[PDB]
Amino acid sequence: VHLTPEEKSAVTALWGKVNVDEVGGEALGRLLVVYPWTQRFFESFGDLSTPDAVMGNPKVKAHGKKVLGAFSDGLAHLDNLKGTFATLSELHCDKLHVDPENFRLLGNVLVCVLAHHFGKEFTPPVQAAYQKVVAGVANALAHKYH
Amino acid sequence: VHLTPEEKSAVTALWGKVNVDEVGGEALGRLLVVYPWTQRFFESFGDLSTPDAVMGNPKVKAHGKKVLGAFSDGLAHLDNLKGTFATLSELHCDKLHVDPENFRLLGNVLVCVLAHHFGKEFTPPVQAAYQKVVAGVANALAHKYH
Amino acid sequence: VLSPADKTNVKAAWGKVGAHAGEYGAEALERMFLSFPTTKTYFPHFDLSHGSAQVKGHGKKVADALTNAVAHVDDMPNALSALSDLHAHKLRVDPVNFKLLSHCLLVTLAAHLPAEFTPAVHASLDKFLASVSTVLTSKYR
Amino acid sequence: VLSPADKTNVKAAWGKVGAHAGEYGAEALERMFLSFPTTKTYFPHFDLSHGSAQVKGHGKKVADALTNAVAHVDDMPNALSALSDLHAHKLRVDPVNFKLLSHCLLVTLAAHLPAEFTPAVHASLDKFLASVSTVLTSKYR
Ligand code: HEM
Ligand code: HEM
Ligand code: HNI
Ligand code: HNI
Repeated sequence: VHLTPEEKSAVTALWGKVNVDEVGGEALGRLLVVYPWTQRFFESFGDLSTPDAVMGNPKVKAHGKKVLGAFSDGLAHLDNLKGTFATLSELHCDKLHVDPENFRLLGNVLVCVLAHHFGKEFTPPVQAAYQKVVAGVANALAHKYH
Repeated sequence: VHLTPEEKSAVTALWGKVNVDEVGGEALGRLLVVYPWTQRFFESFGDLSTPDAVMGNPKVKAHGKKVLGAFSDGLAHLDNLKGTFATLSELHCDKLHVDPENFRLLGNVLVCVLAHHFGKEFTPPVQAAYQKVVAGVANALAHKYH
Repeated sequence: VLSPADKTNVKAAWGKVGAHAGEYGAEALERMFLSFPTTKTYFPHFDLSHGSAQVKGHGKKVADALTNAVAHVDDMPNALSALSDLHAHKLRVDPVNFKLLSHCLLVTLAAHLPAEFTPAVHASLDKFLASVSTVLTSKYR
Repeated sequence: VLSPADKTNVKAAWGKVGAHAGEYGAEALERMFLSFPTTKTYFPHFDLSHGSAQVKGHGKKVADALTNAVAHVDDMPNALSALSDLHAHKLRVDPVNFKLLSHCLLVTLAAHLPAEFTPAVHASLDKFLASVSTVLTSKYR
């Protein structure tokens, strides 16, 4: 996980334009629609029965805000993602029993959401930088599993 | 990267009993038999037309020995696999054009070869330590790709 | 696709396993949980202690499903249909984990079939386990 | 399996891509080479830099293959038969790379289809690209 200077500023510039609450609800919702087995962790969230039921689900949206909020906070620590996400890694392993493949899938959905939102501004070099970020974040969240 | 003292001693103890010639030939040969697309790097090795041809091929046997010799040397650097494999990483990327997925396949075949040879002695804990090693080695060989 | 030669190899190798299947299923689970600890995220409700009777019971179920698939190797989509439903809709195990159990089953077979685990048989078994995995993930979305 | 809704969604989305299919193919390749540099190992003979004429030309080929798959969405194993043979036997591209290009294709479509790339349509496109990838890796062994 090594971003270049121009990649680091590209990530930061793009993220300044991101509504984190919105993008988080959208990314979590898309995860549950595109990969519906990921719904398995969210029985308590209520109606997940159709794409609209998932996307507009108020609990899905609320959870997406907290998930992407933690992601966003992590972007200030790109040289220490393992440290940054250690307690969350431990939590998702020991308490929540979330297979870390879910972090990888969410990363890829998030990349799709950024592309959808930003259009041509989400250039191949900007994508490449975000692919490093999302892989690094998923690896960090996976790192304390045991 | 986090091999524990107990894992380390498990790895080293088993390895002291390994015939690197036999195991190397068997692992590379099985890679080419079980995942035959990996033969793409080895047209110069001559006859790879049947499982028997692959296994008995002097060039497969020699390369298998060489590869597992470098793997074996790597076991002296368990806490810095990335450092020790950095040169070979660049080589396989830039000179050899070898997709690092090949390293992952070879690691899993090597695990099968060790189980086949050692039988009951290749216990679940010994396997798990070796899984950490082959993952670490594959990751180290992938690390300098660009 | 599993070739007629694959099917020959699989049937003979599984024939040799015979009544050890149940034991080997449990061993492959134990191997999976140790080697690939993320797989334990699907079993937080299990007792994973050493010698766990729950794990042993489960290994038998896994093995019995494999024995059935071998017996119906020409029609695995139908043989494994209810099981496919169960994984897709109830268990919702990420597809990525099937390769991990498959590898652990292969390792288990290798450790118990010194004579029979030839390169060609290894290839066929790997294909067979991947084919089982394919059927079991066919209804996920 | 692609559902009726999936095929409606894929046909409608690829319909909107329209004459841009070749451009998007090339864009997806560039995205793949930049984001996943291990995929470059399969193209050592190519110019892989931005604005590459080889990449532009190859993007058209990939796009045309996708257009053909869409036209034959109920018989992809046959429509893509020759291409599957080419990847399995002549190119021998490791199967893991197909998910990398599929993702890059999805990202490219997302970047060009603001109204069309809904969650339902995203899901259908992902399933479609996975199915094409499955066909293309079906003859490897
Ligand atoms: C070769 C592939 C597999 C086979 C043949 C298989 C077979 C089975 C069988 C026969 C059952 C019992 C079904 C019943 O009670 O009706 C089962 C349940 C289950 N399987 Fe799978 N399975 C496979 C892969 C996996 C993988 C890779 C995982 C996760 C790592 C998994 C997780 C589970 C879980 C969590 C249950 C339910 C356990 C319980 O609470 O009773 N399976 N499987
Ligand atoms: C959606 C998935 C894919 C589609 C639809 C596709 C389609 C095609 C097509 C139409 C061709 C030209 C065939 C011909 O010359 O007749 C081709 C060639 C080729 N593809 Fe694939 N492809 C896919 C995935 C991949 C991936 C993932 C890789 C490696 C990362 C790859 C590597 C290659 C290579 C190396 C060639 C030969 C290029 C040359 O030297 O001329 N393909 N592909
Ligand atoms: C699909 C599964 C899944 C994914 C992909 C995911 C991905 C992520 C990522 C990835 C970028 C981050 C930073 C992250 C952060 C968080 N998750 Ni995750 N989580 C997941 C399933 C959960 C579950 C389940 C909870 C608890 C929800 C609840 O019901 O309270 C959770 C709770 C959290 C919490 C709150 C912790 C607490 O309750 O103390 C944070 C913060 N997370 N999760
Ligand atoms: C399937 C392909 C493939 C895999 C899995 C693989 C896996 C590995 C692993 C994994 C544990 C190690 C440690 C390793 C070590 C080596 N490889 Ni790899 N190599 C591979 C394809 C090659 C090729 C191709 C060559 C050149 C062969 C030749 O003889 O020209 C090679 C050359 C080498 C050399 C010789 C370098 C030199 O010229 O000085 C070493 C050492 N390696 N290779």
